[PDB]
Order: sequence, then C-alpha cells, then structure tokens
Amino acid sequence: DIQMTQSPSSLSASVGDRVTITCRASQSVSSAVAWYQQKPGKAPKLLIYSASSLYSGVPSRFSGSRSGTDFTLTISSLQPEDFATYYCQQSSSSLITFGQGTKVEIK
Amino acid sequence: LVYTGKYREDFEIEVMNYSIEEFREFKTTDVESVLPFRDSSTPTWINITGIHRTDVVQRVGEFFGIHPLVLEDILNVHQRPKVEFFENYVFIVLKMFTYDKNLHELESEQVSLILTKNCVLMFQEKIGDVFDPVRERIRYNRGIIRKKRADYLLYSLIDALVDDYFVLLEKIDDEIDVLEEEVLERPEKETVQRTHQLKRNLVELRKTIWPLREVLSSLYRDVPPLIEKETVPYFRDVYDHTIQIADTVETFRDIVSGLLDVYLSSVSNKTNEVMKVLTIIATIFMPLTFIAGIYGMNFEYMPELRWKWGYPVVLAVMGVIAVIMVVYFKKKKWL
Amino acid sequence: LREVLSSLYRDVPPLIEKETVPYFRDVYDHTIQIADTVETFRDIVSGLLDVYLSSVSNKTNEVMKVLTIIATIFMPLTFIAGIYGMNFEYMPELRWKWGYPVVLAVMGVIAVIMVVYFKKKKWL
Amino acid sequence: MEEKRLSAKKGLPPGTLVYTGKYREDFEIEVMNYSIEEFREFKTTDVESVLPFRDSSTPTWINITGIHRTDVVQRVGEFFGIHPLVLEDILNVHQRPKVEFFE
Amino acid sequence: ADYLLYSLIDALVDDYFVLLEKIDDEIDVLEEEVLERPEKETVQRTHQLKRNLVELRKTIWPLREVLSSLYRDVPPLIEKETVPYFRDVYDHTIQIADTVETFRDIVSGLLDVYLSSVSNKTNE
Amino acid sequence: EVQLVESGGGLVQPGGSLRLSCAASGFNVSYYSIHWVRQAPGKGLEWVASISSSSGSTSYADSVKGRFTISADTSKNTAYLQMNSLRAEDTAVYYCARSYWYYIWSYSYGNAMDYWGQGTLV
Ligand SMILES: [Mg+2]
Repeated sequence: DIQMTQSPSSLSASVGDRVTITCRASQSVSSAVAWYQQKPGKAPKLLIYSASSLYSGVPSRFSGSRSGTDFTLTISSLQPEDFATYYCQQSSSSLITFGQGTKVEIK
Repeated sequence: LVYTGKYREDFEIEVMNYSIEEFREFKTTDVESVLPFRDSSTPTWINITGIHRTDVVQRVGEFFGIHPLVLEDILNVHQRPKVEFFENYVFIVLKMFTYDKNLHELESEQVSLILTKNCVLMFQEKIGDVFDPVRERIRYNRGIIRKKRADYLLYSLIDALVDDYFVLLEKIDDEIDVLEEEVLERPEKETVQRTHQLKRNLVELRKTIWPLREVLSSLYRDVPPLIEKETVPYFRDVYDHTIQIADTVETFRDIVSGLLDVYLSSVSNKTNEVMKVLTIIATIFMPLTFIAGIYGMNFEYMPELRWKWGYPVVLAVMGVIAVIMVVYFKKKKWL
Repeated sequence: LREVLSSLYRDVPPLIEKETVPYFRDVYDHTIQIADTVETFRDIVSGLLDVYLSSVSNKTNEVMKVLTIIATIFMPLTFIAGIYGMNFEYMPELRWKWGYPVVLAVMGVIAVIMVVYFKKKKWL
Repeated sequence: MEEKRLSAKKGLPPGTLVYTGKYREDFEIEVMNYSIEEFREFKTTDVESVLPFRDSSTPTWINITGIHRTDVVQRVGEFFGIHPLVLEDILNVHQRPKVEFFE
Repeated sequence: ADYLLYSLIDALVDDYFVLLEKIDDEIDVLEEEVLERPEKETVQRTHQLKRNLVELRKTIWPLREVLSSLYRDVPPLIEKETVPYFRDVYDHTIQIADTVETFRDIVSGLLDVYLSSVSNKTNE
Repeated sequence: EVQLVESGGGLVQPGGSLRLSCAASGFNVSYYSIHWVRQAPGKGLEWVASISSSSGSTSYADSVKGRFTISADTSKNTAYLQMNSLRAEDTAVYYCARSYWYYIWSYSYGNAMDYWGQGTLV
C-alpha cells in the first residue's frame, strides 16, 4: 500500500483565478500518477496521466507537474464548468491507490 | 586465502530446509550443524552471513569438495559479477546495492552463490539481506517454491536481487528528476557536485548490471545439467528484466551527461564577469592610491603646506577621477 | 572488415559451400554492432576533450575568484588607510582628541559589507 | 542468434502489448486500392472494413494512423499473420530503423 | 506492391534531404550569430545542434543498412525487377550520411570559434 | 461508441454473496484491463481489483483480497466480480473502468483509467 497524501482537503476559489493542488507520495512512484475529476453523482474523468501528459479532449488550462515524490495539479483559470472533486492516483504498483480527494467550491 | 572486505562486525549462519511435506529452519552460530545437509535429499538453503571468518568458509568448502579458486573468489569482493560452470557445481557472483537519501552514495555488498546437488550455498559480506520475500514464500508455502529443487531456489534468489535492482532504479529516478529541476532552476556548487556523484553512481550501476546480464544469458542458454529443462524460461524472464534495467541505466546516464555539459558550457562568461569586477576595482583604486601616496611624502619643504583648503581640492580631484573612470566603463555594459 | 564479411556472404564463391553463409551473415551483423560502438566512443571522446577545456577554464575561474575576493576587499580598504598618511598641516581634525575608533570601524564595516555582498552568488 | 520470442516485462502481465510512444490524439485507417485501370480511396475507423483487403489481386496501401490503439494493431496482425514479436516492434517506438525478412 | 514500398521509402529519403537543407539554414543563422553576437544562449543552441546531428547519424546509419539489405539480400517478395531502384535509394542514403558527418564537423568548429571570441573579450 | 455498463448491484444481507456484471461495448475486453473502483457514501475512490482477460493476471486490494474474485470471458465480452462474505463496510457505488498502459522508462510503466462505467450501488 503506497499512500498518496493530497492537500488541501477542501478549497474555495474564484472563477478565473489560478488554483493548484498537491499530491505527495509516501514511496517512490516513478511517474505513474493520474489526476481525475468527479462531479457529484457522476463517474470520474481522466484529465492528466504520467503526471504531465494531458488527456485528449481536456482543456489546456489543466496542467500537471512532478518534483520528486511531489505531484501538483494546476488550473490556469477556473470556470463555472470546473468545480468538482479532484483525485490523484498512483499506478506504479499493481495495487493502485487513490488520494482522499480535494473539493473546489465557488467563492 | 585472504578476505578484503570492509565489514567485519557480525557473523551468523541461517539454514532453511524446505520440502513438500514440511520445512525446517534453524539459526545457529556454529559450523558443524550445516555439515550433515550435504547428504540431504530435500532442498536446503545455507545462508552464511559474515564472510570474514575464513576458517568457517574454508571448512564448509572442504566439506563440499569445492575448488580453492572458488574460495579465493568468494573471499575477494572487488570484482564484477561472474558465472562459473563446473561438472559438479555452478558458481554465481552477484552484488547487492544500498541507497540512502540526504547523502547520495551507493554501497555494494558482494554475495556469491554455490549450487550443488539439492542445496544452495551463499556468502554474504555483511548482515542485511535481499531475500525476505522468498523467505516468507518458503515459510508460508506460497507459490511453487516448495514443489521444486534447488535450481528454483537459485532462480528465486536471482530474481529477488533483480527486483531490488528495480527498486534502486526508481530511487535513482526520483533523484534524477529533482536534480534536473535544480539544475534548470538554479545551478551552484552543490548541484554540480550532486550531478558528478550521480554520474559516478550510474557508472558503477552500469558496470555492475552488464555482467549480470551476461550471467543470466549464460544460465538460460548454456543449459547445464545442474539446471533442469523446466527451469530455463524462468531464467529467461530474469534475463529480460536485466535488459530492462540496462536500458534504463543507459537512458539515465545520457540524461545526467547532458545535465553536466549544459552547465559546463558557461564557464567563460563567469570568467568574464569575475575579471571585469577585478579590473574595475583595480582601475578605480590604483590611480587613487598614486594620488594619495604622492602627497604622503615627508619632505622638509612641501608645496601644499602653503596652499589653503588642500583637503577639498585634493578630494575633489580624486572624486572626479573616480567618476571619470566609472563613466569610462558602461560603454559595453562592463558592470 | 564489414566490407570483407559482406563480400564473403554475398559473393559466395565456389570455395564456400551454401550451408556456411548464414554464419558469415551473423558475423557481418556483429561487425555492424562493432562499427556502431566505435564512433559512439568517438562522440564520447570529443565530448571528453571539450570537458577538459571547460574544466581547465573552471579551475582558472576558481583562482580568479579567490584573487578577486582578496583584491576587492583590500585595495580600497588599504586606500582608506593610505589617504591620511599624507602629511598635511592645514586640516586640524587629525589633531583633535580621539581614541581612534573612526577609521578602524569604517574599515571593519566596509569589509563586512563586501563579505555579505559576496555571499550572494558566492565566489568563495 | 536466438529464436524469436516475446520478452518478459516486470510491470506487465505476460501477454501484454504496450504502445511505447507519446501520441494519443489521432486515429484513422486510410486505404488506396489501385490497379492499372481503376483506383479507390476511403478513410475509415472500422477495422473490419479493411481486413477483406488481404486477398486483393491488385496492390493496396492500408495506412493506419495512430498506433496508441493497440486494438487495431493486434487485430490486423492476427488477421494478416504477423508474428506477435513484430507487433511488439511496431508498438515500440524507442527503436532504431531495421529490416527483417520472414517467409 | 514492391514498387509501392519503393515509392514510400524514396519519399522518406527525399524528406531527409529536405531536413538536412533546413539544418544547413539553421547552421547559417547560428554561425552568423556566433560570429557577430556571442551570447550564452547561442552555445545552448550549438549543443542542441550537436545532439540533433548525433541523433540524425544514429538514425541514418541503420537506414543505410536497411536499404543495402533490400538491394543485396533480395527477398522473394521484391520480384527482382525493382532492385536497381532500391540501389538508387541506397546511393541517396550514402549522400545523406556524408552530409550529416560534414555538418557535425561544422558545428564542432563553431563551438571553438565561440570560445575564441569569449577569450578575445577576456583578453581585452 | 465505447462504453461500459455495470449491473448486479443491490441490497444483500451481511455475510452473504453477490455478483456484479460489467458489459463491454465498442471495445474488446481481451485487449484491455478491467478494474473495479468503489466509493462509499461520504468518502472517496478506492481501487478494489483488476484483471487482464488475455492472460488472466489478477490483482486485489489488500482490504478486499481473499473474498472477492474477478473474472472475465472474451466470448460474452463481460467482466465479473464475485463478492463473498460481505461486511458492513463493503457498501458503496461500485464502478467498472477500462485502462491502458503507458510508457515512462524501460523499467516503469503507468496505467490510466480512460473510460468508466456509471456505478451500481451495493
Ligand atoms: Mg606618512
């Protein structure tokens, strides 16, 4: 079990501003880190895989980065269609794990 | 024979006899306990932690009919991994690896493997092992480890070792990522030192991995009688894993070399900056020194003695000299 | 060598029976591998020569840094001591009562200012 | 030197073909069946629309763009008799140019 | 279809010629910059060009081997009437490899010229 | 075109057994790995198990391993998850996901869940 620690637990932001999340790996996950979004009552959608590769069909405002075992998800400018819970997933091992999520609420 | 290893702290012998019906393990500090296992039909694993005691290893080797050249290779540590094929045994030389953070240094522990009949012999230079997973596999009857002979035990040891090579690779990967960020962000002395150390570590890791690949190729291709035909594909899989490790090592080495030479490019501009600084201070303060030394003579008759308001005049001359020297620069942005 | 082995397995003279040529093809492949590893070595050695030049330049950089540190900290701050060595009678402040804190304190503060300035992008 | 065989990858299940590159945006199949007198063009996304071109008596040029979809690579290779190691070579883009002759 | 494989490989090699002329233009602009204005980023550019040329060589040499094998090993899928065309492509590969080596030489010279200019400034 | 549909979820007595079905469309299960990820109400996502139908390689979450068993058949093009000896903590919205493998280095591979089902509560 490789635990991914994701902060902040809940975030509030204004539309059009810059928002960032951080996911910290407990172990050495090479680069197999994916970010998902899940609006309530809906299935998750893949946004970024390989910690910096943007999924096809996802807006370019979403960006991912890695600094060692520290992975950050950033949105250049929020939009009304951009308030949901965000999850970081590691897939270095066969027993893949998720974070605990991060809510983004309009301010 | 002589022992040339750094570690001499502890000596301890663990033996594990495993069979289909039942298994037996018995840790000890003596030697004669492991001797009767030379006649045991069931597979048994002899793990002599502590190779400094040359007497015990010589006794074990003599009781097992092994050549003294194998003994002097086992006690020797500073050699690349290598494999020997003989009519009654196979000799495997392998290296462990330890990595620690906050100080990037690689520690290599020389471990040698002797396989004969239904036993496997190993010689650890220092306490601290790789082979826990095969230990819980044998103890708790996991997989097909206990339904096979000692060739499968050799396979288990070798692929456990390559698995921790994979772990070493992931640690090195994290270090390379952070070092790339550091170099591209702000380079200084410790970044260059870390880059050189990482290059040296990758050199050592490459020089270790390639002979291991050769060893695995020999194991699954020479097909000696000591290894059954059913056991070949497992060694083939380990060989493929070694190929993976070698390819990753080469990629990491190229990345580190690029990081090093991109920094080493820019020495001359730093030279120009330092020498421009030296020149501006020297050119400012030598004419000033001459001015302040000419009036420092202790001659009996001195013209400025009759002169009035000498200090404002001389300091104004010196200040305007400094100003004209300063404005003499900045023509091509010296400062 | 690549040319000779290619000729051996492609021209196939009567002296070489047809069942021997696959082996010659194999050693031809080995020669291709050797010809790649060579000139991989050549690229490496050219890089080594450039690295040699850069490292000699870096050592000269370190020497210049040391000398620049000492020259910058000492030329003007021995100038300040050499100024009042001039033998002037008109100015009466040197004869005014003092325990001589002023010049030494100015030297100390200027030297420490230069040191803390050189802490940034440290040349030491 | 050695008989051809699928290699074993530590982090993957044994029978796995993985696209090694980094492009995952485009996928299309384009065919130009041509002869001395008549030629035909059609781009498509259905892979079964191009398989019956294996047995054409005239030259045909199937152009699969986008190999991140290992589905189409594997299906075409299985239908056309291409060995799995050749499919692994196709999907592996971290490679050098090479030519291999089969029966 | 063998002539179709010919057509595709020939188009590839023609685009290779286009790539090398573009690299020639880049060498021209980099040489002008390094002769006139020797900045620090220009040497980043020179090292990028050197690495690109090394990649080009490591690509073009196996391509030359592929074309030679297609010309000389003549598999039974080529009908033996399209072989001289493959020979023409092989000659084109020879030319491209030669040009790549010569460009490598030019870039190696450019780095030295940059060092010369910087040493001239330091000399002043 | 490609879509995953899961079923078989509902009420069940604790300690009993249940089975969930995942129907494939637009893709072949034999070429992909199928994962089950559950999300209990008020909490976040939790991976449960996975299978690769081409070889039968299977992994289970440590907190789930031992009682659940995931299987698939290319003939029916469906993935199955057998839920044995259910406990009070196993109630959640269970999801079906298709994934692909991507390349990082020669030694490390990744795994991204590109297409998801819709969820069946248990
Ligand atoms: Mg005096």
